[PDB]
Amino acid sequence: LEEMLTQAVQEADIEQVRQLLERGADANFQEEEWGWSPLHSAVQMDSEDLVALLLKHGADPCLRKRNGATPFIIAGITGNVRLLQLLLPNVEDVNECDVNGFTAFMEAAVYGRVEALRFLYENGADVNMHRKTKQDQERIRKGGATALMDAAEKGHVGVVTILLHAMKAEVDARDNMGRNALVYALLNPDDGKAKAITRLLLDHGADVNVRGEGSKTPLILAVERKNLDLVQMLLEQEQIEVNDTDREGKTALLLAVELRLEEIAKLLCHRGASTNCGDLVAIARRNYDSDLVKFLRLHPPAENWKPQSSRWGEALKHLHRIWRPMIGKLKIFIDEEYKIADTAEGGIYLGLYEDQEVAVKRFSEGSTRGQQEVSCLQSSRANDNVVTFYGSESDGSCLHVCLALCEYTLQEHLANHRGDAVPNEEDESARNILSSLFKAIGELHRSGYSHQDLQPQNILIDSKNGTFLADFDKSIKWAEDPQKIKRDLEALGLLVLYVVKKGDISFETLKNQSFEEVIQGSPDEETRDLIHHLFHPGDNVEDRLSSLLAHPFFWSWESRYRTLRDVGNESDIKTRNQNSRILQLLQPGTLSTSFAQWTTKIDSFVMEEMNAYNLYQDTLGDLLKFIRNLGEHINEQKNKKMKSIIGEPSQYFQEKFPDLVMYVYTKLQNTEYMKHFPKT
Amino acid sequence: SLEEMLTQAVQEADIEQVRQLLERGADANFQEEEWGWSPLHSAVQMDSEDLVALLLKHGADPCLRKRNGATPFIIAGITGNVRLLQLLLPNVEDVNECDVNGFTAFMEAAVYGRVEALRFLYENGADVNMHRKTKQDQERIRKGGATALMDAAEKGHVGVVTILLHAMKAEVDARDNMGRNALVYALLNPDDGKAKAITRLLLDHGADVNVRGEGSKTPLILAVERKNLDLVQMLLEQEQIEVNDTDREGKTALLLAVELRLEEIAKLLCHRGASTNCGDLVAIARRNYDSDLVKFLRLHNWKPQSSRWGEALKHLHRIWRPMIGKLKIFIDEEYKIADTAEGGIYLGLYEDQEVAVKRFSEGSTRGQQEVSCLQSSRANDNVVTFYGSESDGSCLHVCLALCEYTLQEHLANHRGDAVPNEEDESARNILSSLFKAIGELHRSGYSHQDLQPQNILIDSKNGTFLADFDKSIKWAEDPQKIKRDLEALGLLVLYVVKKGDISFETLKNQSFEEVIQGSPDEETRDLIHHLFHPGEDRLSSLLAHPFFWSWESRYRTLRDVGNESDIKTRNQNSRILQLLQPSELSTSFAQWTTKIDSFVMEEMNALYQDTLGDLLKFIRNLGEHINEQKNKKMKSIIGEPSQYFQEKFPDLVMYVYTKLQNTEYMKHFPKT
Ligand SMILES: Nc1ncnc2c1ncn2[C@@H]1O[C@H](COP(=O)(O)O[C@@H]2[C@H](O)[C@@H](COP(=O)(O)O[C@@H]3[C@H](O)[C@@H](COP(=O)(O)O)O[C@H]3n3cnc4c(N)ncnc43)O[C@H]2n2cnc3c(N)ncnc32)[C@@H](O)[C@H]1O
Ligand SMILES: Nc1ncnc2c1ncn2[C@@H]1O[C@H](COP(=O)(O)O[C@@H]2[C@H](O)[C@@H](COP(=O)(O)O[C@@H]3[C@H](O)[C@@H](COP(=O)(O)O)O[C@H]3n3cnc4c(N)ncnc43)O[C@H]2n2cnc3c(N)ncnc32)[C@@H](O)[C@H]1O
Ligand SMILES: CCCCOC(=O)c1ccc(O)cc1
Ligand SMILES: CCCCOC(=O)c1ccc(O)cc1
Repeated sequence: LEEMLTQAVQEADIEQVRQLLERGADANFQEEEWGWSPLHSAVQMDSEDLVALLLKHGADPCLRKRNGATPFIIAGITGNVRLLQLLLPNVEDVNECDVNGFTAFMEAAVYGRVEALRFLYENGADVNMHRKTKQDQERIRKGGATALMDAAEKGHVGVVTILLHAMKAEVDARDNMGRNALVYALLNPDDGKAKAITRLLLDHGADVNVRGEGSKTPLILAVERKNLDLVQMLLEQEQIEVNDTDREGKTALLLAVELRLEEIAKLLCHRGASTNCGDLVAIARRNYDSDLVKFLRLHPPAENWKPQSSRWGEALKHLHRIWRPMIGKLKIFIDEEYKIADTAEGGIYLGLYEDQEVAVKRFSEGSTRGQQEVSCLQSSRANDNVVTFYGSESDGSCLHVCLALCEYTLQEHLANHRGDAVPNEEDESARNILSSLFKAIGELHRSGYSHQDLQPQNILIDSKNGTFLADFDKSIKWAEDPQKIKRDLEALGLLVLYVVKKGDISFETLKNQSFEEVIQGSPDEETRDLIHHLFHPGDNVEDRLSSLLAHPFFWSWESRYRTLRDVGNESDIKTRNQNSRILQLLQPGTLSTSFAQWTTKIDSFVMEEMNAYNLYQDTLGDLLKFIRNLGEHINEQKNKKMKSIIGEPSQYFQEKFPDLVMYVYTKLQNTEYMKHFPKT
Repeated sequence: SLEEMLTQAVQEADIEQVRQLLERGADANFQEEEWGWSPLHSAVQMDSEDLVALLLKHGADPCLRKRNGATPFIIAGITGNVRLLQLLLPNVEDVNECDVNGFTAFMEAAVYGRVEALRFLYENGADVNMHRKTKQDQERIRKGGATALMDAAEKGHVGVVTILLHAMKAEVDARDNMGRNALVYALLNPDDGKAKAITRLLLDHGADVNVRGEGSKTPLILAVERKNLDLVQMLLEQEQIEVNDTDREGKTALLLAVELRLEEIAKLLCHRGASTNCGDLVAIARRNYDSDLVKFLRLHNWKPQSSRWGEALKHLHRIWRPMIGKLKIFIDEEYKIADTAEGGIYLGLYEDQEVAVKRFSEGSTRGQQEVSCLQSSRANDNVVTFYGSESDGSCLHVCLALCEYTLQEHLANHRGDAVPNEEDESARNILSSLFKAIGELHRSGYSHQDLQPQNILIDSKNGTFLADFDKSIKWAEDPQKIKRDLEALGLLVLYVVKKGDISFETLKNQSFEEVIQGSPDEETRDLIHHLFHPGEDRLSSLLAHPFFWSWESRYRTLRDVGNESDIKTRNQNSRILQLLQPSELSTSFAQWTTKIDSFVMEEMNALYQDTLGDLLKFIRNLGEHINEQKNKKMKSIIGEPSQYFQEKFPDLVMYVYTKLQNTEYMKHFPKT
């Protein structure tokens, strides 16, 4: 309303800029997003009188914006030379600069403003001055460039010629990296202008063995340019070092052959390039360049690269060996030897991404499934049980998403390890796989995605038994539809049974069972109870996966036995105090379980020495008291024939009483006696 | 050895030696099994009339395929020599035979600009209008499908384009499986002159100019992005071009015309009805310093996930800046998070994701191996996640996961959450994460070389991460420097147990004996001792040290040992009792019976003396009975039993652990 009123200095309606400071407006007010003044914005705009009128009323031409720039320094851009006259007698130093080191003179140069450049020249502008930025852009070797180097790279060949001859400029000045004006010139895409500037620079003495980005020489920048005349112009100078290399060990001539440039290559041999830094007749061969193989005849490397994968090892050693073009950071070969699996689109192949072994999922460049795989992958880099995502690269027609390379599918993994477990033993491996999937899906959901198609083909296991989620091309952002989360939790129900039964029941058999059949298929009570909570997670999913990680399904056998004994040691169970708080949680009001008359179901010998004191009753309390008492003494020397008949006590009590830990868990679940549960 | 010198003789163009070793029996159809090359293949590729004619005479058939499936006939389209093409034509069933990717002889005459071969194949039935038919793993990706014309277009072969459309039936507006016609192919040739000519021929034959391609670009949008005034003019001469069509990003031809600072392209796109409201365009000429374009336009929500850096990133998303590859960054103190030796650390947006950006000089040795180490750590869950690098030619930007706090800040922010002699569970969680992270780094072949609380990061969910790998080394080259990491870790163990109260530089200035005396407990001293005196993947095994045992777990282990039969029956020749009896210095629990509260000991004797065996039996017995009502005034004087026995006998857990460490009685340690 107030100072925003002289938005009118932008409308260039000067009667509204005249009048509305007539009522009072701070011509030096600076909007502080970027610090522009009316007097700044007038010179960028180039107006005789919008400038003169603000000058007319005390607006100072040296106030700086965020960039650090003056109305003088930006007046070097517009190139208007008595806009510079109207504010020349108001400038302390004609070589004032902005925060990045730019003087009025240096910016007449980058914008080709020739009349501006000579007016500032004979009023004391330093043509040779290097740019002085802040120290955080100096400890990375920026700054130090001259006016000459930006007249160079921007192609102002008119502005360049005047600097070397009329203005004394320093041709072989370097910037803080070491580049001279020369390398700036050969980064200009304009072929004509790049040719003219470099001939002007060279004949005044630019060092032609400087280096630039990539450690390339000027000659290597000419070759990668595919430009015949710069290669010959540069070699016309007889101190050129032909066999110099970039950071990657390639000489100019090696690239000359690689990129199928016959005559470019022919002159660098004719001028002393090395015929021995690589296999150069092999490269011209595979480039179908008959005339260049022909001439290269008339005038090896041992190999370490270890793949980390064992299954894919020998296929990836081979792909390291063969020559392939790069698709970005990615080396790939569509061939059946490197094929991992078939997709609806493109399949998945092996790969080398920045020399790391990867799996490559190939999508068509437009495909919706691809864009949906990538976004979800991008929200999951913090999810430790999602396959690591290295990055995408597209060849303009086909998108390659590159992922951490794994060894086996969950289904393959369960097959290869079906025989490692004694029939009569604890399945720790099932708990590990399934707990990783709970976390993986839990984190996926907190990140706002639902997978929508989990099944053992999408679950990956790597060289060290980690399990990973993969294949997110059917995923959805679930915020717009929060009840769709429930399909991930039914699939998890199916997978809990899939893994507990060790792969014996195919996943597709399960996908055709009703919920109630799969529950009956559960082998034990912990498992049936867990699956139930995955099929009925509530209109209240929230984060039901995290709490289930505390289910007794995930308790070891030692932990289960420990909890049963620790409850059994509470004071009121040993004294059989039925009005206690613990006994009223476990057995209030009067059956129907596997441990009613539990005294009946343990063998009569073991029952008799436990009555080395009335006696034990058909109480759940007394059965926990029992477990505690035998727990503390099963190993003592008087009781070796007890120990022999019980077997391992944890297994004994669980298989004789299948529902017991689930019952105790259920009764103590949200009570102080939770403290006896194992740590989660 | 017989067929191997036939091959190098055919590459040596030694035709008298190829004569000799063919009559001596060399299989002229032998194929090397890496790529499927035959002598007759190498003969056509090499362009030699005489090697070819000689092999043909000896049964070498032009139907053998290499790995790609290409025959010497198809390779003869590449060589372009038209008298090798005569000598193998009457030996091929089908002049449009193709390799696995769909390439015919005609089609390779087009990509290699071989006009004389191109018209020889045309007058023997070569199909000019054929699209490329590949295999299903290049087929379900809508790849392929290009014509001879689309290839001659992209390659700028101005001679071959004229003959296909005029002399040879070519179809100007044929599409490939992606939908591109020859037009978009033409406007990818970098040569401005040749791209200009191909475009005028395609246009005059009826090429549809409302194709879209790669990037959802229209031909007009690639004419602007090429910055070719004369190419934009040819396309607009046709009056059904859809000017106000846009690419995948909603950016229009004129929007791009203003952004990339070219006046005359913009002036001619307004005069033909481009939309002056597809963006705010006079602000764009404003920001690009063109006064002549401001003159002419006179005539006409995103949520960050970070909390500390939230409002700074809302601002950086708002403002305009150029991209360095995938990286949006602005160097200003408002976005500075921390300072490095070189370049500092800033916020950034990488493919519109939050990152911290470490800036190095493009040549720097340190920047280079922050990255080398970062790439070997993608599997390491406790190293900061690494997104990728981007260079602007002067300065390498490595972009990493953004975290909330340094360890030192995190210990400050939670310093008051703690009761004074609380069990410090959080110290165990931080430090075990650090053990896992440094353990994983070492297995990957790197040593950090400068661990310090400023390099340890804490994210929105109390996870800890290692960062700053610019002093790191591959440790093969000097395996004795890993010791620098394990000492830093010893220092960090004390630093975290002291809750941040002792500064890291103070610890770096203490000697080893001062750091040991500064440790508050026996578990902590022993752990630091082993980090300073280790033996190759020791970090994983130390995670089983009682330092990482909770207080209940330590009390549990003592009770479980205390319940062993020979400890309760005091059989001194048993195995357990003989491990527990070394020799050793004096401990706080020799004469442990004296050091208890005198009331408590008397009800426990319903013959305790000062063996370690008996004190574990003591632990075991009081463990199982301390909570019965008969012992309520005993329970009041001990308090919590784990704390009592640890505080009366500070060395007990460590002593038992040492005695049982590599024995069967390991079974009583908590599961780690
Ligand atoms: N009247 C106005 N009112 C209100 N707002 C306005 C007004 N006018 C413009 N705006 C808004 O301000 C925003 C930025 O304002 P600004 O132009 O003053 O500052 C730019 C940038 O912020 C600020 C820092 O930009 P950066 O982060 O990219 O940093 C730049 C680069 O990283 C480094 C290059 O040097 P080196 O390492 O190569 O040696 O220095 C900067 N730089 C490069 N060329 C420069 C140049 N000719 N002149 C000045 N600085 C240059 O400098 C301005 N700028 C950037 N490139 C420029 C270039 N080629 N030519 C002229 N100025 C340039 C604009 O976006 C716009 O929204
Ligand atoms: N005399 C010899 N003796 C022994 N070994 C030899 C000999 N000569 C060369 N070698 C070694 O053979 C190895 C593979 O070279 P090759 O020519 O046999 O097989 C190539 C590649 O492997 C194999 C697959 O390569 P690619 O996966 O990159 O797949 C390429 C592309 O993505 C796909 C479809 O392209 P498009 O339809 O989307 O346009 O086909 C390939 N292709 C592209 N241009 C082609 C063209 N003109 N003609 C035929 N195929 C072309 O096909 C050969 N090839 C590729 N590009 C070629 C091209 N422009 N011109 C000619 N042949 C090409 C070489 O590396 C070399 O080591
Ligand atoms: C059975 C071995 C499969 C290897 O496949 C992969 O590594 C892989 C990675 C990510 C995917 O989305 C699919 C497969
Ligand atoms: C206190 C929060 C710091 C956030 O900094 C980072 O995320 C970061 C990441 C990698 C580094 O090397 C430095 C900082």
